[PDB]
Amino acid sequence: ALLSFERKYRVPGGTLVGGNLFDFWVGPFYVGFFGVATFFFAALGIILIAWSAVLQGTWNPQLISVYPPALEYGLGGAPLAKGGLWQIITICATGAFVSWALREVEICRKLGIGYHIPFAFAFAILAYLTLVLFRPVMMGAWGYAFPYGIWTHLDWVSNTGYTYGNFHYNPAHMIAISFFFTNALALALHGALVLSAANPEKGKEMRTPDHEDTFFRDLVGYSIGTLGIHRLGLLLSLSAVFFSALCMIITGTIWFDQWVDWWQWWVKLPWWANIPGGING
Amino acid sequence: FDLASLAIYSFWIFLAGLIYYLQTENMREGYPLENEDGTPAANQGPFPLPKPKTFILPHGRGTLTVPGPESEDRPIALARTAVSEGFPHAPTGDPMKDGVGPASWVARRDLPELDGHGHNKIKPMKAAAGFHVSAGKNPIGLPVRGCDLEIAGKVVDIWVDIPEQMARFLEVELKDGSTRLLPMQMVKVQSNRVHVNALSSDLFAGIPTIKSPTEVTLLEEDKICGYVAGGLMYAAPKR
Amino acid sequence: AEYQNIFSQVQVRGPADLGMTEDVNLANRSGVGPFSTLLGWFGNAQLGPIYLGSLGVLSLFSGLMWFFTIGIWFWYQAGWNPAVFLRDLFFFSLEPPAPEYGLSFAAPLKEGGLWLIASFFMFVAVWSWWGRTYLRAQALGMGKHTAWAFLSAIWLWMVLGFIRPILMGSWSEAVPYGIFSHLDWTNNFSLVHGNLFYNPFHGLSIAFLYGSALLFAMHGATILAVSRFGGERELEQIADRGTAAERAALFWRWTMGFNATMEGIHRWAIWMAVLVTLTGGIGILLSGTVVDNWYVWGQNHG
Ligand code: BCL
Ligand code: BCL
Ligand SMILES: CC[C@H]1c2cc3[nH]c4c(c3C)C(=O)[C@H](C(=O)OC)c4c3nc(cc4[nH]c(cc(n2)[C@@H]1C)c(C(C)=O)c4C)[C@@H](C)[C@@H]3CCC(=O)OC/C=C(\C)CCC[C@H](C)CCC[C@H](C)CCCC(C)C
Ligand SMILES: CC[C@H]1c2cc3[nH]c4c(c3C)C(=O)[C@H](C(=O)OC)c4c3nc(cc4[nH]c(cc(n2)[C@@H]1C)c(C(C)=O)c4C)[C@@H](C)[C@@H]3CCC(=O)OC/C=C(\C)CCC[C@H](C)CCC[C@H](C)CCCC(C)C
Ligand SMILES: COC1=C(OC)C(=O)C(C/C=C(\C)CC/C=C(\C)CC/C=C(\C)CC/C=C(\C)CC/C=C(/C)CC/C=C(\C)CC/C=C(/C)CC/C=C(/C)CC/C=C(\C)CCC=C(C)C)=C(C)C1=O
Ligand SMILES: COC1=C(OC)C(=O)C(C/C=C(\C)CC/C=C(\C)CC/C=C(\C)CC/C=C(\C)CC/C=C(\C)CC/C=C(\C)CC/C=C(/C)CC/C=C(/C)CC/C=C(\C)CCC=C(C)C)=C(C)C1=O
Ligand SMILES: COC(C)(C)C/C=C/C(C)=C/C=C/C(C)=C/C=C/C(C)=C/C=C\C=C(C)\C=C\C=C(/C)CC/C=C(\C)CCC=C(C)C
Ligand SMILES: CCCCCCCCCCCC[N+](C)(C)[O-]
Ligand SMILES: CCCCCCCCCCCC[N+](C)(C)[O-]
Ligand SMILES: CCCCCCCCCCCC[N+](C)(C)[O-]
Ligand SMILES: CCCCCCCCCCCC[N+](C)(C)[O-]
Ligand SMILES: CCCCCCCCCCCC[N+](C)(C)[O-]
Ligand SMILES: CCCCCCCCCCCC[N+](C)(C)[O-]
Ligand SMILES: CCCC[C@H](O)[C@H](O)CO
Ligand SMILES: [Cl-]
Ligand SMILES: [Fe+3]
Ligand SMILES: [K+]
Ligand SMILES: [K+]
Repeated sequence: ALLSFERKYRVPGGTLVGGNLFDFWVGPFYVGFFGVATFFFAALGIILIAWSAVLQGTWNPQLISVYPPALEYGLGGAPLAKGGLWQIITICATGAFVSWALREVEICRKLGIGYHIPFAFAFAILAYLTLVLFRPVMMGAWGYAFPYGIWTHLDWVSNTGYTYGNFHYNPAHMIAISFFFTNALALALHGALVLSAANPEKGKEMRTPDHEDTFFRDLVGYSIGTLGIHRLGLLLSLSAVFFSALCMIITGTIWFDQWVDWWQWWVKLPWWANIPGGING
Repeated sequence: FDLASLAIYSFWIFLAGLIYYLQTENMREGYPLENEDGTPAANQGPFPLPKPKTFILPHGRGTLTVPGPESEDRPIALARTAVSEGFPHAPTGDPMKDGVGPASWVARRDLPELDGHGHNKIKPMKAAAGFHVSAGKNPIGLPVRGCDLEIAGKVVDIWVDIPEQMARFLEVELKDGSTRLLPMQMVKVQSNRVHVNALSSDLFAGIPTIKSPTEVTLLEEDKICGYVAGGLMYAAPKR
Repeated sequence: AEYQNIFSQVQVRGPADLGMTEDVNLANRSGVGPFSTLLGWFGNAQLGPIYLGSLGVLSLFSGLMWFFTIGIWFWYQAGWNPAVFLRDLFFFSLEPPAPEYGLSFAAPLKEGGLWLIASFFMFVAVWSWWGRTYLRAQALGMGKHTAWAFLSAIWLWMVLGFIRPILMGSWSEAVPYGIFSHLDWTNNFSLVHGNLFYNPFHGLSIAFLYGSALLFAMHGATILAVSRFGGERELEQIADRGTAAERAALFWRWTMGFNATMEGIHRWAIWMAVLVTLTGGIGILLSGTVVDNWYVWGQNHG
């Protein structure tokens, strides 16, 4: 079935691979060569998770967990039941995500729109890969990656973070969190502002973007404007994920001690290092 | 008992209701779903259409009530390429001219968007009192080049959003002395030219023209923007 | 190359926009500030005017008093030494009363009293600012979505510094004013309650936080992607759907099988955001009051 206005857009064209061969839809979904690739990778991955489930002895989705090879395997391959499935499943995941992005590109091409969406998605993919590929490779073992389990992955987060003390002290992590909190603030404000203009007081005419600028100028002395706010959301989100990947790629590689101690470079600057008073004298 | 268990159970009931509500609010346009021939689809999904809401439009423009009867309100020059659902529909003529595919336009109202004071929101800069270029390369005067690397015209003004103070279109004069509007988002202002990847020089003539030289209607904007974006797919041939 | 509309190529400027009047008392609006060409590459160049009535003055005064109360305490801790002040800036902290003081206001200034004074000023600043968000919208005839959204943030703040400490029976439970010290508080809060990863409202708060970045990345990207069709003129796309809104919908329909509308994406947006702090405040409020240990709790529930 189609949206009422959809048919006019369902023209041939825009594919990156295969010409017309996979240029079609299943229901609402566009297929494309990358729809087929996504299906193959996702399916194989899911099948291999199920086999891992069988080798672990459970079907409970809150218990199924696929762990990377132990640290002793380094960056080699491991027997399938002892990290190899994780390795193949990670190949499937990466294949599925990149395929999903490229399918998104084929959709943008058919629709005549910018490529901003899959470009944004690529930041998420690169954060994933920082955790499962780049960081482990720099650290010298697949076993530094996170396991694929709903709860066991949180175990990895807590264990990894406390390896460096309170992870809050990672300065890149502080920036990342600030972007995440700022992004949610901006999302709440943006959704609120547009709804407050589109749904004004009872019986009143819809407001205009002029009213939106006015409201913000009145409240804080500045309005970023209707184009700006979308630029801003996109930047805040992607900056958050860039600084997340950054905060982890430096952890265990260039800095591997307690993060709290990083801050001593500042306290110990010679012009004030020895001055009495304060918390540090 | 447990108050935390009550809270988490309650929250999940709440969230299910919230998602149901949000999905139905998002069916205020485009539904009911249709077959490829425009008749109503047999399967509409498990979410029903929401009760209608009415937006009161400013400046005597009336109301919008949604959901309501959906109609394209324009001919669509496409035909099936298969004997079953789910395949592309091929243009029956020139898709740029007919406005299908990525060249598509919507039958918006053939009046200009107005600001909060009821004045036209988008005006040529020459008619916008006090407006001027304030930073960046001023495009007025520059030749305009298409993807065939040939010059199609010259920039004779910028059309500005008055309330949001922003460049929205370039007005480009063609060899015959007429002008067209190009979306700012589809042009690249360089030191010695403005380059337009989407169109080859010989497609500038066919950009939909505006009915009045100092204003642009939402319908006209949609035809102009659609045609220009459609060039990315269709400027192709050549020769 | 292809222009992506992340920064503008050409800026235009006209007379300062003094804004819509509606029922606003214009006597309380400032003149305009300066225009910033730097800002103008990314958003609007114009600074000001700002509205400042009696409530806004009270709110700024009170907020400044909060900041300066913490700040003078910092100077005090610095032994009034500017070099030490900069050196140890993130280590200073204005801390609440010790537990033995309960909820009384009898702690000496240097042992909790100043924390209470500062907190009092913060309470007035934030709630008067809340009042502003409501009244500024009202004066323009707008709905009150911002004031309602802001109240979700206010809920977590209030739980942290006011409701939970009162329910626990002491101000010692509240958050100190300091950069490192409030991070140390957060870590300790989790350790003491059995690891917040086991608190289902924390996991939800994280799903919404991450989800807010997913969604604003989706939505910002989408609107920029259809800006070549006027996509960011969202109010008029709501009133008179155009090919921007149709291409946006269909990108997502074709990608993931369903889509939004130009108005409704803003409802998904406002809820994804507010649910961060709504679920978060519930999770914190139950901690120690109803649930001492989330690991333990999760062994008997879910
Ligand atoms: C005790 C634990 C430590 C700690 C240790 C760590 C560790 C360890 C890490 C973080 C990371 C992060 N932490 Mg920290 N952190 C702590 C305290 C906090 C606090 C807080 C309030 O106290 C906050 C706000 C944060 C915030 C953050 C973020 C900056 C960052 C997580 C987001 C991210 O990477 O996204 C990036 C997004 C992704 C990885 C998602 C990728 C999605 C992929 C591409 C697509 C998936 C598709 C899916 C399979 C589809 C399924 C089917 C469909 C749904 C149908 N931490 C404490 C102190 N923190 C992480 C980080 O920065 O990672 C890079 C990280 O590894
Ligand atoms: C070791 C640390 C513990 C932990 C301890 C805590 C604690 C403790 C808390 C959180 C909370 C949260 N944590 Mg945790 N957290 C951990 C691990 C993580 C990880 C991770 C990847 O490991 C992540 C992603 C998170 C993520 C999150 C967030 C979802 C949530 C905060 C939402 C928010 O917006 O707050 C930010 C928003 C606010 C604080 C609202 C502020 C609003 C007020 C009104 C603003 C006033 C402004 C003021 C006047 C100043 C004005 C200045 C201006 C310039 C004018 N945590 C580990 C397990 N986490 C919070 C929560 O809700 O938990 C349930 C919380 O209390
Ligand atoms: C860069 C900023 C943020 C971002 C952006 C973003 N995400 C996106 C997009 C964008 C712009 C999309 O276009 C795309 C989309 O289609 O969204 C609807 C997407 C997407 N973000 C998603 C999820 C997601 N994004 C997240 C984060 C973020 N996404 C960032 C914060 C997170 C987290 C944890 O924060 C998650 C879970 C998906 C909804 C969607 C991608 C869909 C996709 O890739 O589909 C193809 C793949 C499959 C259908 C399944 C693959 C199955 C695997 C082969 C096996 C499983 C392996 C997996 C590693 C196991 C993990 C277990 C866990 C318990 C740890
Ligand atoms: C719903 C979830 C999210 C959210 C929502 C939200 N926040 C909001 C709103 C909404 C909807 C508003 O309407 C309101 C607002 O007005 O935004 C513009 C607000 C707000 N959220 C704010 C902060 C904030 N929000 C946060 C978080 C969030 N807010 C969530 C993620 C956070 C954190 C920690 O994540 C912070 C710090 C404020 C910008 C604003 C509320 C302002 C307020 O109450 O102000 C009273 C204080 C004053 C009037 C003056 C204070 C003075 C300064 C402390 C000193 C400045 C003096 C000096 C000369 C300059 C120094 C600057 C340095 C501090 C850098
Ligand atoms: C319909 O269309 C729409 C419009 O058009 C009509 C609009 O116009 C608008 C309106 C929109 C706007 C007006 C724009 C709003 C702006 C934002 C949401 C934020 C923009 C912010 C940024 C671009 C940058 C933020 C920076 C980040 C994330 C990196 C910072 C990293 C850090 C680690 C911060 C660390 C700070 C420290 C350590 C403090 C320094 C030390 C001290 C001792 C002083 C601390 C002081 C305090 C008072 C403590 C509290 C401190 C805070 C809160 C610090 C502030 C934090 C920052 C990160 C700056 C909307 C919504 C809209 O919809
Ligand atoms: C202003 O504007 C805007 C809009 O609009 C106006 C919008 O809308 C949106 C979008 C935003 C929303 C709608 C808001 C809600 C969104 C969120 C809260 C974000 C989070 C979203 C979700 C969690 C939903 C996630 C859903 C996903 C990722 C999709 C679900 C996916 C599947 C089931 C995968 C299916 C797809 C595939 C596999 C790719 C290709 C498709 C195929 C059908 C492949 C087929 C190929 C084959 C070879 C099939 C062969 C079959 C065989 C052999 C047999 C089958 C066997 C089986 C076992 C099945 C935004 C931002 C916006 O700003
Ligand atoms: C150059 O130096 C000067 C002095 C000029 C300026 C410098 C100032 C400085 C250095 C300021 C530093 C400020 C800092 C670092 C502030 C950090 C603040 C943080 C991180 C705060 C974090 C969390 C706070 C919370 C959650 C507070 C909640 C508080 C409330 C809910 C208030 C509750 C109210 C109470 C307890 C009072 C009750 C009394 C009545 C009557 C209701
Ligand atoms: C090594 C240099 C990397 C630069 C850092 C990138 C930060 C986040 C990028 C977001 C850019 C897109 N945006 C949102 C501005 O439009
Ligand atoms: C985490 C939030 C995910 C919410 C997803 C719910 C959306 C389902 C909508 C599908 C219906 C589309 N349809 C068939 C009516 O066209
Ligand atoms: C959220 C961003 C805050 C930006 C604050 C900008 C305030 C500028 C107000 C202009 C005041 C001009 N005046 C009155 C001093 O002449
Ligand atoms: C300590 C500051 C006090 C909070 C400020 C109160 C303003 C709330 C505005 C609500 C007004 C409602 N109504 C219908 C009378 O307009
Ligand atoms: C308005 C969008 C609604 C999005 C819904 C997202 C649900 C995420 C699932 C997280 C489960 C967390 N936990 C521990 C409570 O089970
Ligand atoms: C967190 C789980 C999110 C899953 C939502 C998946 C999107 C559903 C798409 C439904 C459209 C399928 N259709 C048209 C045949 O109904
Ligand atoms: C008492 C509950 C045990 C749960 C059970 O052992 C798991 O589902 C194993 O898959
Ligand atoms: Cl709502
Ligand atoms: Fe928007
Ligand atoms: K002029
Ligand atoms: K405990």
